[PDB]
Amino acid sequence: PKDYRVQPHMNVVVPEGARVEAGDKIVAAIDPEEEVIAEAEGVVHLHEPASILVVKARVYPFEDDVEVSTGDRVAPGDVLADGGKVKSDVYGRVEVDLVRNVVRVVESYDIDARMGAEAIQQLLKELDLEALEKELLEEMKHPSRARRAKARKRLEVVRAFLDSGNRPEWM
Amino acid sequence: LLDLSATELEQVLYFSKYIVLDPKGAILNGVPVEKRQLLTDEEYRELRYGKQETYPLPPGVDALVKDGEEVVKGQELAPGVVSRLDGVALYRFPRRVRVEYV
Repeated sequence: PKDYRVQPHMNVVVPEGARVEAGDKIVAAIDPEEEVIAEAEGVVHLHEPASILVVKARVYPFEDDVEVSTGDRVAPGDVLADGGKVKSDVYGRVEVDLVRNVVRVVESYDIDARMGAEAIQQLLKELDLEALEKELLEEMKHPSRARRAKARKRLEVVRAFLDSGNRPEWM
Repeated sequence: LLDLSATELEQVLYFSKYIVLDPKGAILNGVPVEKRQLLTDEEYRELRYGKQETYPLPPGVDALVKDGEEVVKGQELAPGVVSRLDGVALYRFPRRVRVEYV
């Protein structure tokens, strides 16, 4: 095992635990010449990374076929790679890494979310006075005293907004 | 009317920047999407980058994790860095390549 000190100003197109024999360049420096070539046979390892960064992405390796491109929110099930054997489990940007031969997706979502009063106003608009009336109309009777006092004061409010002509968005 | 906590939840998101969880969402922090519940100014922002934190390493300080590899919240990523969130580990740039060569 010969380490060979690779300076940071040199590119390296080798994934961790790769396969290399005496003909395939490992540290392929940005600059040509003197750059290390394949020293003998075997696998390859990478030591002392300047930064070890964790990400809430998930790892989905592949051997061939890269259909899903970079930056698309992929839903839990949508085929990522490998024709169809590789599928995501969560939404978020898919960062393909041909270097390490693996496509990963950063678990993120397009959650709508506001602050202050414009946050509440729109939510007040969305509130359907109709359905809630029946929902509570049942929530008042079937449940016990625990939910009873809740729906009790709760229903009268909406009921008051209905027989009024003034939507609760006006608040 | 809006089934929020009568006083607390109100004040919390009413004046502050404390994100309200109105429509949409499905991704979680342990329990599925909150329909009307609230989440902190940190929860929201940090949802787009869970664990996504760069942990710089000094030279001559190898690692304890080989590239792509699942980490635990608090697990020593390196012998000089202690990660503060779960997920997978990833490298950055190479300085050493030690491996069997016939």
